[PDB]
Amino acid sequence: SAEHVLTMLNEHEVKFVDLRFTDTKGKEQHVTIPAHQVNAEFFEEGKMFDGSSIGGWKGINESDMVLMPDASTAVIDPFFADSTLIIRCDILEPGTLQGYDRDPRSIAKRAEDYLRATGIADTVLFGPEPEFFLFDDIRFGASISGSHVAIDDIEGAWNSSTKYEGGNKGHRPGVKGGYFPVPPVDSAQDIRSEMCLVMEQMGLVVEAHHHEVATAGQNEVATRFNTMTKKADEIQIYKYVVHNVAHRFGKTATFMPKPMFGDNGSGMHCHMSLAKNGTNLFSGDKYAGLSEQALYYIGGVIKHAKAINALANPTTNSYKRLVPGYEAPVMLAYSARNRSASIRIPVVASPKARRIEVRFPDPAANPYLCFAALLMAGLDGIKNKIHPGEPMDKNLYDLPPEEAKEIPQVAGSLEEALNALDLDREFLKAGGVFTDEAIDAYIALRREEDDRVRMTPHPVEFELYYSV
Amino acid sequence: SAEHVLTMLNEHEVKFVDLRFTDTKGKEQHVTIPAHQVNAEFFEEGKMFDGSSIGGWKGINESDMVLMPDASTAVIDPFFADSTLIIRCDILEPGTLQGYDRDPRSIAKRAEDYLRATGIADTVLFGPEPEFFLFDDIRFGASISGSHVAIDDIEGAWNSSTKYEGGNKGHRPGVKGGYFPVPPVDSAQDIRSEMCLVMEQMGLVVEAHHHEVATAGQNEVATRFNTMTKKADEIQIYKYVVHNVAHRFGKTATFMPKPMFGDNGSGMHCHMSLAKNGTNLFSGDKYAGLSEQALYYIGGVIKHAKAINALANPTTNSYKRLVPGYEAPVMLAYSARNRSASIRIPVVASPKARRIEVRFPDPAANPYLCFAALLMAGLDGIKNKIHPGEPMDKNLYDLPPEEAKEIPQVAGSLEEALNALDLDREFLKAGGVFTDEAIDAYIALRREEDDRVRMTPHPVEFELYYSV
Amino acid sequence: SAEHVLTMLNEHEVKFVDLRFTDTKGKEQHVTIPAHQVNAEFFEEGKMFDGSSIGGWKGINESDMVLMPDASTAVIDPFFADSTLIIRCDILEPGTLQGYDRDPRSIAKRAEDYLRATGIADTVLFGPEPEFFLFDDIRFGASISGSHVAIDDIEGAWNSSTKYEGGNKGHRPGVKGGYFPVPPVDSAQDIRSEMCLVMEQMGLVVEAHHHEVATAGQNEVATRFNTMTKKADEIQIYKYVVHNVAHRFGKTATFMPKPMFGDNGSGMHCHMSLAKNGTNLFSGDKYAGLSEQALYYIGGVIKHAKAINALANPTTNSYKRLVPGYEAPVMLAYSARNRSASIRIPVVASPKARRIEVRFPDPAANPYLCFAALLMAGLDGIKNKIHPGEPMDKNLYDLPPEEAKEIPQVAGSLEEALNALDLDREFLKAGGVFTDEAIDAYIALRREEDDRVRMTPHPVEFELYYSV
Ligand SMILES: Nc1ncnc2c1ncn2[C@@H]1O[C@H](COP(=O)(O)OP(=O)(O)O)[C@@H](O)[C@H]1O
Ligand SMILES: Nc1ncnc2c1ncn2[C@@H]1O[C@H](COP(=O)(O)OP(=O)(O)O)[C@@H](O)[C@H]1O
Ligand SMILES: Nc1ncnc2c1ncn2[C@@H]1O[C@H](COP(=O)(O)OP(=O)(O)O)[C@@H](O)[C@H]1O
Ligand SMILES: [Mn+2]
Ligand SMILES: [Mn+2]
Ligand SMILES: [Mn+2]
Ligand SMILES: [Mn+2]
Ligand SMILES: [Mn+2]
Ligand SMILES: [Mn+2]
Repeated sequence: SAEHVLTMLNEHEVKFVDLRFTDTKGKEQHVTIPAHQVNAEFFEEGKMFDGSSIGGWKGINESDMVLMPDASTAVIDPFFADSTLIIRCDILEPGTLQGYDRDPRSIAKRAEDYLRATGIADTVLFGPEPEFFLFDDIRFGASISGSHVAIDDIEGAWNSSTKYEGGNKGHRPGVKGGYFPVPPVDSAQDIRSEMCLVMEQMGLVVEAHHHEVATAGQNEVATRFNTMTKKADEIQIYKYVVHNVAHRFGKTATFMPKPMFGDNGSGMHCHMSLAKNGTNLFSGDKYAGLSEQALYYIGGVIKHAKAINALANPTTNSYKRLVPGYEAPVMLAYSARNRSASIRIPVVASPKARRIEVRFPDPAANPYLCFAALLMAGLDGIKNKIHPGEPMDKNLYDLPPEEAKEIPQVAGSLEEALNALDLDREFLKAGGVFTDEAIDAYIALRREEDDRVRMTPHPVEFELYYSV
Repeated sequence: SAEHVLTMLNEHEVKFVDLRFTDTKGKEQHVTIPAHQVNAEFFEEGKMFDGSSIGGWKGINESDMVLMPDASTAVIDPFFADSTLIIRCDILEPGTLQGYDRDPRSIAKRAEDYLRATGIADTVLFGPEPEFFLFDDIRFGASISGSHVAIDDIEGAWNSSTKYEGGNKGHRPGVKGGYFPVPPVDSAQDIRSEMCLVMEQMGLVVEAHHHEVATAGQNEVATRFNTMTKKADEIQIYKYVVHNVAHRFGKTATFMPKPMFGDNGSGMHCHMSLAKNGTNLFSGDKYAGLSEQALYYIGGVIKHAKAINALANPTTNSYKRLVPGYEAPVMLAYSARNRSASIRIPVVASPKARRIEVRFPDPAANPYLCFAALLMAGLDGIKNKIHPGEPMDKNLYDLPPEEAKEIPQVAGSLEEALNALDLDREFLKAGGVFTDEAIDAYIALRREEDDRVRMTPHPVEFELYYSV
Repeated sequence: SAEHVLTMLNEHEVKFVDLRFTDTKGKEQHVTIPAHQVNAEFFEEGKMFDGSSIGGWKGINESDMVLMPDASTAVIDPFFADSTLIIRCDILEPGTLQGYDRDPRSIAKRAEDYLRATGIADTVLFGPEPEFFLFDDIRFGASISGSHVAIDDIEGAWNSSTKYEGGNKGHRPGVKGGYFPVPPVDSAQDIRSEMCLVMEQMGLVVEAHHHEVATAGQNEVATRFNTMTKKADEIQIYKYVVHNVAHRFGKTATFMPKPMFGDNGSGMHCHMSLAKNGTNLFSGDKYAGLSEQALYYIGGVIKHAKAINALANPTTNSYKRLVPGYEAPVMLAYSARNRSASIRIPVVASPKARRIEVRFPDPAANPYLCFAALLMAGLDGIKNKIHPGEPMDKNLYDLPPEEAKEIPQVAGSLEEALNALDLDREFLKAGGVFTDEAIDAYIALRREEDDRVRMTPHPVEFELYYSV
């Protein structure tokens, strides 16, 4: 409703409207217009902007594109000083007003459409669990003469020896020791709740909040699932709230997957399930309460895992979390117990809540593209009745080590994932959801990133080879 | 209305009246008088002041001149502590009360007059888009033993490694990475809006605001077009608001065109169109919805580009933005897509909004003189039916590089532009708008500036030649 | 003599041989081999080295080239710790052993050959007067956030206020006040003499040494002329001695033409004359004791001045010395008095010493290429009997200012000079001395340098336009 919006403008005495959207990498972008620029036209024809400015979008000749406000997304910004209303927008091709091939939100919408079209189900449910870190100081750089990164937080175990102005009060979570010590060891209760309250003021529904495993401020706010595209929207808002509440509290938050070697990384498990006319298409008589549809879905995810990685773990850093470790969600298998398996099956009573949990995604992932790729892989698993095989209930990557334990695994590097995405792109092009151009552009953006890391000497290389 | 003014004095309990005007370089100037000095005389005969004090104005013998308040410009100053009313003034020759040959506002008015006189149209529309930078620290100097410039801002990418008192919160726009990351990466939302609110309190109409491309605080406030002279007035107010809101927020703003090598410069694109009795003389059946009048106008701009440069890019620094780069608006051509072309043709639906966008101007330009020169070149393009030739839809300055790609280009240095202005002055003298004396004086002011830069050793020269 | 060399090896118990050569920019380069690697082969076939490593030389496919030792140049290095013999080398094309088109020494030799060939004379005489600066501290840099240059020397007038550890002894040359105050005002007597003694130990013949005009260590060592190519060799040695004696004394020397705005730059006047069978072809009955041949030579130099500039003033910095100043050697004219004229005619008694002094060259110039271009221009002046016109005995660039005083002048910027060289290249290609490829390569090297300076914001631009 465009009318609901015009009343929210008066009800909150809005002075500005902040138009938001996401780029290919997954980063929320914005531009602001005075409330008085919002008229009838605005909703039917949107506003014009330069495409060539966003990475991986229009090139030299076709710059101009359309910002189409989605009136359903209207929500007040809780941080800006002057009353302002946020309105998420889709990026449409001018004239045709179609929906840009490279617009991640359009792509996600297309994927929800294709779901309904195949008639396999009418709605997809996503419940991602993004984790994050809260620090006090983050410093880094790289130039010809070197490079570095320094992290600091009042909770960091390393500060047990630090001299502080008013004395070191020393109650800190040790390495891997953040799972639930009550305050003062946990220094983020008040902040986690503000994040919750604010998230809810912005339309999210919070289920829980807690400190995570790592020392130095790993935390998590769990929110209720929602339909795929609305959830990706929620992820963006979620990140926004986290980033800004942290900033307001004198901290700095990051959704990087592995900021520290030696302690937990941050993951973004994704719970999924399908539905039609209110019934859960994933409940059944098969394994752990699953439908055979769920199993085909799983099979799809497993078949296209490496390609999904390119979207669910889009950073070189992502692979520093996905390493032969014990709890590393790297084994392409399912189970209701074995937490070595990248696909957990939650054991729950109500068949209405039956679903699967794909564990390898990380918060760096573009909501839209990550969720979409997960769906398309699932659908292709169904359409082609791809059987999962049997569930792994044994053990992870280490011992096993019997048959060299070379069972399925997620990509081991970004390049590998990008290459998989290159080759295994058909399941994504299905229904015209992902175009080759979009995929090739995405890959090019990430290869440029992959190159920086591959080409820049690493501090550890000096430790290992300076005296060679 | 001089009566409207006398009521604004009582309504706002004004204690002072701040008389404003612009010098040849384009810098707003002012002098203040107590409100009680405002009487009937004031409006009909103005106030006297020393001409010899402003650069490039009256010399040794004819110092005294007149400040003529323009009652239509009355607006309250939003920063001064004591209630004060701003009134823009024109500079008139004493006795004759004509309008000083060297007064940029008089010159701009003369140009609007000449437009109506030729009967080509009755009003000119200007929609400039000045960009600017917001820093925290700016230091520079030059003496016999050296020189330097140091820029600093909390957003500067270089500060990713800086130690801060309360910790580095590190969410900064990388180089060329300022186009729209939401806060906290974008640290200027609150300030851009205050600038908007204040601009509107001062009569401007804001269309949008956003962070620009460069790291370290490049920003932009887009305002609605207006008739030529009123828009130049708006530019002055615009700059004033930007400069002062920044100052009040603990920042410092600059409209310099290229403060940093390696990242975006700041430009001031100028959208233009002509009109008569409410109809847009630029809409037609020709290319991209244009009238043949628009094309002649374009031809004029292209013919006199180098001379216009002397007013639209009046600083040596201006040419550090206009360099063989990809997006450099340096190719003297038009197109609706090719953003290599210094003249873009906005593709819009309503023929009421058809216009041209001359991209090479920068914010250092004198509003008045820059806009005027753009007009006069356009008119001369019409009067002499100067055809544009065909639109460039190929590519920019690099590859092309086929036929050495020596097509039209803007001046490559200030001196070159000044020289062009010298030789190609006829189109400006038309209608007696620009006098030779005015032009020669302007050129002399800028040559003195050009000399400082040409004569002072450049830091890079040491890098390049110290070991020669 | 290759035998004289083999005896110098034993006489001085040489452990190494330092092979030297010059690149296109004019910078001496070197590589060292143990004395035991010097055999008969060495002299007849030289040693192989990678061409692609030097700027502006061989490209992707034809890397390898020959270093041909010139046994006449053997001289002991006075600084190296272990006894080492320096041997200048020419760069020859492999197999053909011809002489690389781009080798500046080969080019200079070719030019001396062509002189003898035309039969105009059998030897060219060059007496350059390079000036230089001696500092204590030189700091500079340029990055995205700024740039700077800081000069410091115990003689700098600015240090009259500096606090020193053992007290400020304050006897310093004021600005433009360095011409001859005896010590202690002149702090470089001992160092200038060491430079002299060492220069002579290396084969140069010193005529005088003295402090120059500028504060902060401008100095000069005057050496006796010699035949063109041998003199360019001497220039290289000269610079080497200056640079290294300075280094050994705790100073740092520079041959940059204008390190400071506000005080003298450093020039390299070039005295020239031609000869055949021991007689001075420049003495005659014409003006000031000149032959008509000398006048044609002058005419040549004047005709091709702008192109010569590209070699005699090859840096952007060069043009900060050649600016409308009083003593600026920028007026393309001759005279025996008017020191406004870039060509002075020394008034001397013995007709054996009659010659011309071209004043605009600076020490940044490549010896070889600068001298060669001067010759070729002179010869073309002769071959085509280019008359000089009449001598200027009036005044310089300022008042005059009568007829706007637009008489001949040297290039006003590097680009202009490079462009002149581009267009006016025929006189250089004469005799196959300079090839188009060589010229185009040189121009490309310098344009890259010109670009750095044109594109990088200048500190003064902030002073002039930050508040725009
Ligand atoms: N179909 C579904 N029915 C019920 N809950 C679902 C469904 N699909 C996803 N979910 C999500 O399960 C997630 C919540 O619980 P959480 O305590 O964070 O689990 P875990 O211990 O695996 O991190 C939420 O995102 C929840 O909304
Ligand atoms: N004749 C005209 N009709 C409509 N708009 C015009 C006209 N002449 C100029 N304009 C100006 O176009 C400019 C605004 O839009 P903007 O989003 O900043 O474009 P761009 O993407 O080229 O920077 C304003 O200055 C607008 O008022
Ligand atoms: N043909 C020539 N006969 C005599 N001296 C010559 C000849 N050609 C060049 N010279 C040079 O004149 C220069 C020296 O004198 P100098 O005192 O430095 O003069 P100035 O006052 O012009 O700087 C030397 O380089 C000297 O050898
Ligand atoms: Mn968790
Ligand atoms: Mn989980
Ligand atoms: Mn802009
Ligand atoms: Mn624009
Ligand atoms: Mn001298
Ligand atoms: Mn001299």
